[PDB]
Amino acid sequence: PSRLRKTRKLRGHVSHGHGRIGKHRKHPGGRGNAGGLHHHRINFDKYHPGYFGKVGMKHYHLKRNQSFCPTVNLDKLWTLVSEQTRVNAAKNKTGAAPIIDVVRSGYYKVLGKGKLPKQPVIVKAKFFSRRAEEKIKSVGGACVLVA
Amino acid sequence: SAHLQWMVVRNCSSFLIKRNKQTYSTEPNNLKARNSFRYNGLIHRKTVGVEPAADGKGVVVVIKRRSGQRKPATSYVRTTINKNARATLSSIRHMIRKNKYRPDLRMAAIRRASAILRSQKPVMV
Amino acid sequence: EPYIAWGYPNLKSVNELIYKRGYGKINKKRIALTDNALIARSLGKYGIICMEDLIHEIYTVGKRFKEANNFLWPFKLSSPRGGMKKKTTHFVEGGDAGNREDQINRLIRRMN
Amino acid sequence: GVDIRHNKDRKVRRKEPKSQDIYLRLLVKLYRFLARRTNSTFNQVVLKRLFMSRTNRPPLSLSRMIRKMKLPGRENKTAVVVGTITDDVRVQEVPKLKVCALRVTSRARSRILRAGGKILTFDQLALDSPKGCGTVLLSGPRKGREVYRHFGKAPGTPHSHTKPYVRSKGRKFERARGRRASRGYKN
Amino acid sequence: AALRPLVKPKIVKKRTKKFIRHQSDRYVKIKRNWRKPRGIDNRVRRRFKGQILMPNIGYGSNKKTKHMLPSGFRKFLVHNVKELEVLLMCNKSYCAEIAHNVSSKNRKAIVERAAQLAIRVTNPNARL
RNA sequence: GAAAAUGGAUGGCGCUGGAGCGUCGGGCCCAUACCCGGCCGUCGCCGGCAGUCGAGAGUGGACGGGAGCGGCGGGCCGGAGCCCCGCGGACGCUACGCCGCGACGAGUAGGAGGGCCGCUGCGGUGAGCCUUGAAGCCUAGGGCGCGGGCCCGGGUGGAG
RNA sequence: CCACCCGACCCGUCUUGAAACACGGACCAAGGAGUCUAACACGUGCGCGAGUCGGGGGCUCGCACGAAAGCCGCCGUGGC
RNA sequence: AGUUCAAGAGGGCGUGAAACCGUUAAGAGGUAAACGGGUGGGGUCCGCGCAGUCCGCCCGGAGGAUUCAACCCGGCGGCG
Ligand SMILES: [K+]
Ligand SMILES: [K+]
Ligand SMILES: [K+]
Ligand SMILES: [K+]
Ligand SMILES: [Mg+2]
Ligand SMILES: [Mg+2]
Ligand SMILES: [Mg+2]
Ligand SMILES: [Mg+2]
Ligand SMILES: [Mg+2]
Ligand SMILES: [Mg+2]
Ligand SMILES: [Mg+2]
Ligand SMILES: [Mg+2]
Ligand SMILES: [Mg+2]
Ligand SMILES: [Mg+2]
Ligand SMILES: [Mg+2]
Ligand SMILES: [Mg+2]
Ligand SMILES: [Mg+2]
Ligand SMILES: [Mg+2]
Ligand SMILES: [Mg+2]
Ligand SMILES: [Mg+2]
Ligand SMILES: [Mg+2]
Ligand SMILES: [Mg+2]
Ligand SMILES: [Mg+2]
Ligand SMILES: [Mg+2]
Ligand SMILES: [Mg+2]
Ligand SMILES: [Mg+2]
Ligand SMILES: [Mg+2]
Ligand SMILES: [Mg+2]
Ligand SMILES: [Mg+2]
Ligand SMILES: [Mg+2]
Ligand SMILES: [Mg+2]
Ligand SMILES: [Mg+2]
Ligand SMILES: [Mg+2]
Ligand SMILES: [Mg+2]
Ligand SMILES: [Mg+2]
Ligand SMILES: [Mg+2]
Ligand SMILES: [Mg+2]
Ligand SMILES: [Mg+2]
Repeated sequence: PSRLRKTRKLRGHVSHGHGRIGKHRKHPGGRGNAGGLHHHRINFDKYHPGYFGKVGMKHYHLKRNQSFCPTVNLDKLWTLVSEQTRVNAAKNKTGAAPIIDVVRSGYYKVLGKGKLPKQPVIVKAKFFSRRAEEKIKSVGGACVLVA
Repeated sequence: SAHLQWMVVRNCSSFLIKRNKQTYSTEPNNLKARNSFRYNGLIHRKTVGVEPAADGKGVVVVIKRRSGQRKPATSYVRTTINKNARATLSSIRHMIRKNKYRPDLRMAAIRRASAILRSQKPVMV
Repeated sequence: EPYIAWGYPNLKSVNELIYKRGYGKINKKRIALTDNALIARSLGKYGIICMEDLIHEIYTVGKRFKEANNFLWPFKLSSPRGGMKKKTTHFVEGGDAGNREDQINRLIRRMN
Repeated sequence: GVDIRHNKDRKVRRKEPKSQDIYLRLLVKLYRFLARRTNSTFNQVVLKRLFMSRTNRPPLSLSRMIRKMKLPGRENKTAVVVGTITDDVRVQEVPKLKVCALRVTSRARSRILRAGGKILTFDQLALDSPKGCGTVLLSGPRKGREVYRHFGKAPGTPHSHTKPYVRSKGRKFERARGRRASRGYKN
Repeated sequence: AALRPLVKPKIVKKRTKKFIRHQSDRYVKIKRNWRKPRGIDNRVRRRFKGQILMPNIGYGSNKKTKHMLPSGFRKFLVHNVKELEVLLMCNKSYCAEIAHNVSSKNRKAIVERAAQLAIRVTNPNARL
C-alpha cells in the first residue's frame, strides 16, 4: 500500500528525509560487504565476531542423510502413543508395560530431558543417552535397541 | 446483540451519511436520523418509529415486537394515529412511558410526531 | 544573585501575596485558593485548614513550612509598575539584583 | 518564556487496543467501566493488559499455570491470564482448575474440561468477580521470545552472551577471528 | 421572513483574509493556494516582520461557531428529497444546500418539500 | 601633536542658559517578555459519564425481639400508605462519543501522528446525480475551513 | 480598484555566513524524481499454537465473473 | 441571406485554459513594480433589507365541528 508510506508525507520537503548536507548519494562506503576489514571493521567486529578466518576440517560431498538422527526427550516421550495406552497401563492389574517405538514416531535417539511418570515402559530406539537410559530404568522400564 | 451489531455498522452501513462535518443515519425507525447506538433503528430489540401516514394526515407509530427478531415480515406493528395534535402527542407519550417501551426515546418520538404534524399543516406564504 | 531580587517580607506582603495571587498545587494542578476546603484537604493533616493557618505557617516559618510552602504554586507576579532601576547590577550598586533586605516589600507592592 | 523541556511531555503508553477486534473492544468497554466505577486495582491491570500487543501478552502454558496455582493458599481461586492458555504435553495430570483467558487452545480446553475444570471468558469473569476477588492474575513469560536472545550487549564485546544474526549455523559461520584465541583474539 | 436558527451567537473570525502563498503575486505559475515555505533562507518561513503570514492552529475558529454560515445555520449538501428528510429533526441548526448538478425539475421538488418541513435552503432560487 | 585619494556622515537635521561631558531626581514611551481575560491546538489528570435513576438517591444503614424516651391516639389501656387534584417531567451517550480541570505552544537536518486534504482506477454501497444539461473551463457572484482544499450561484459546454 | 500610515531586499541552493559583485531561474502550459523484486531485522495487526504452513501437485463432467474459490491428510514430502 | 439544436460547430472545424496581444469600461500614476498589517474612499454584486421576532402556555371576546371524560364491543401490543 503506497498510500501509507513516508513517500506520500515527504512530498514538498526537498531532500526527502536524506539531508541537505550529506545528501543521498549512490554508494558512499562501498557496495555489499565492502570494507569489512577496513572502514567497516568496527561494525563487523562488534556484531559479527568470528566472520573472518578459517576454522576446522572441511569435508567434501557432505550427505546430510547419513547424519540424520532426530531426537526426542523423555518428557515428551509419552506423547508418542495414544493417551489410552498410557492410562490402560497405569491401571493394569499385571505389570505389563507398553512398548513405545520412537523409530515408528520418526525419532532415532532418545535424550533424557525431564522426568517420566512412574510406570514401566519398553522404549525402542536406535540410540539412547546415558541419563535417558538411567531414567527409564528408574521407573522400571527397559531400553531396547533397534537397527 | 445490539452492542455487537453496533460495532459492525457504526461506520459501515448503507444508511450512513458522512458529509459536511455531519453524520446522519437514513435507516427506518431512527428518530433524529442520528448515527448513534441509542437512536439506531435496526440493532435494538425494541425500536420506536414515527413517520407520516401514507395519506398526508396523521402519523404512523411503529413498534417492534419482542418476539420474531429474526422474522422481518412480522417484526413491526404499525398504528395510525390521526387526531388533533395534543391527543396525538398524548397517545405516543402513553405508548412509550406507560408500556416502559424505550423510555429513552419518549421526547424524541414526541418531537418527531410534533414536527410531522406541523409539516402536514398547510404552508402559507 | 544576578538572577534574583530577594529580601525579607513583612506580614502585609505575606498576606497580599497569598490572598491576591495564592494558588495551590492540588493533584499537580494550579488551583486558585478560593475556598478553605482546598487548603484543608491538602494541608489538613498538618493542622493547616484555612488561609489564616497557611499565612501563619508561612510567616512564622513553622514546623510544616516546607509542605505548606511547597503546596503554594510559585507566585506569578506582574512586571514592576513604576519600572526597575537596573536589572543587570546589584541593589547596592543602584541596581535591582541581590538582597535588598526589608526593601523587598516596596517591590512586592508594585509587582503584586 | 518558561524554562522547561517538552521532550517528555507526551507519555508513550497505550490508551486503546491497536486491534480492530470488536469482541476485544467490547471487553475494553466493559472493563473501562469496571476500572472507572470500582476501586479494584485488579480491573485497572486487566484493562491495561487488554490494550497490550501480542508480544506483550505471551501465551501461558498449562504447566506454568498449574505450577503457579498449586502454591499455598491458592485453592479454589480462579486463574486469570489476559492472553492464550496453551497445552503443555510435558504435563501428565491436569488438576481441576478455574481459568479465565482470552483464548484457550483446543487441546488445553479439552484437558481442563475432562479434568473437571471451568473455563471463563472475561465477560463471565466480570459477572462472577466484578472486583476480581479471589483471582490469581498470571502472566506468560514476556522474555520467552527468541528475539531477546539477540538483545543486550553486542556479540563482539567482552562477557556478551548475545546471539548473533547468522544466515546459517555451522563451522564456517562466525566461529573464527574474535571467537577463539587461535584466530586473532577472543572476547 | 426567512427561517431563523435556534441560536444566533456572535460569530468571531480571528482572520478574514485568506492565506496567500509566498511570492504568488510575482508569478502566475505560483497559485495563491498555501504552501509551507521550506527554503533555507526563506524570510516568510523565518517569520520576519512585515512578511506573508503563515497559517497555524492559533487561528482556529471557536468550536461553537465553526462551519456556521452568517445566517447562523450550518450547511448540509443534499441531492434528492430523501436526503432532505434527515434534516427534519435538526432544521433549527442545519440548513440544506442543493447540489450543483441537480436538474431544475428535481430542484423545484426539493425546495417545496423543504418549505413543508421548515428546512431552510441556502440556494432556493437556483435554475428558476 | 593629527596627512590620502568620487562628495559625506554623533544615523540625519541640527544642537553651545546644552540637543555636549560627569554625578544625580521625578515623570513618561513600547517587545512576540511579565500580569489579567477571550479563542485555537497540544499535553497531562491511575480525570468524569452505562444512574436516561422526575422517587433513582448514593458514610452504615436496616431487621427481629426485650426495655424505653421525643412527637402522634385524658374520658392513661392506644403505631398508617409511595406515589398521585395533576399520569407528567429539557438535552444527552456517532463510548472511536460527550464533558471538566490544569499547564503549556520557536525550529533547519530529521522523526512521528492526524487529514470530512487532493488525483486515478477496483470491490461494495448511495431505489445517488444527469440532454428539464455530466465532465471541463471562465467569474468585480455568495460562503466554509488555521490550512491542504471544498460547497453553492451565474456564464460557457454538450455526455457523462 | 485606489489612497494613506507603519512594516517590508529574490526566490531555490550549497554554506560558519546569501539581498549579494555566489550559481539556477524571460514567461506559460503539460510531463517530471525513494520504485518494484529478493533477502534480513524489529515493531504492530490477524489465525492457529508445540506446533505451524500447502506456496509444488492432485480432485471438483475446467473456462462470463472463475487464471477465482473449495477440498486433500497414508498429498506435510519438505521448511521453520 | 440561408442550413443546423448550435457555425457563439464554416472544412487542422468538439471543448477551447494560461502565457501574450487588441479593444472597451473603471481607477491610478515624479522615489521601478509588487507585497504584510490597519483603516478610508469608490465600484460591483448580494441580502433585496426597505417596517422586519416567532414558538409554547394562560386570560378575554368572537365563531365552527368528524366533540371530551367515562363506559361497552372488537383487534393489536407491552409487561407478569
Ligand atoms: K531518513
Ligand atoms: K547551490
Ligand atoms: K542568480
Ligand atoms: K483585456
Ligand atoms: Mg522539515
Ligand atoms: Mg539536496
Ligand atoms: Mg551521508
Ligand atoms: Mg505609568
Ligand atoms: Mg550579560
Ligand atoms: Mg509560552
Ligand atoms: Mg520544542
Ligand atoms: Mg520512557
Ligand atoms: Mg477565511
Ligand atoms: Mg500568482
Ligand atoms: Mg540560515
Ligand atoms: Mg508551528
Ligand atoms: Mg551615514
Ligand atoms: Mg512547534
Ligand atoms: Mg456499505
Ligand atoms: Mg451560502
Ligand atoms: Mg565559503
Ligand atoms: Mg538565499
Ligand atoms: Mg558584494
Ligand atoms: Mg556550482
Ligand atoms: Mg541565468
Ligand atoms: Mg504538472
Ligand atoms: Mg510479527
Ligand atoms: Mg495446514
Ligand atoms: Mg478470466
Ligand atoms: Mg486453487
Ligand atoms: Mg512439520
Ligand atoms: Mg518428515
Ligand atoms: Mg452548442
Ligand atoms: Mg444561424
Ligand atoms: Mg460557443
Ligand atoms: Mg460546438
Ligand atoms: Mg474550436
Ligand atoms: Mg495592504
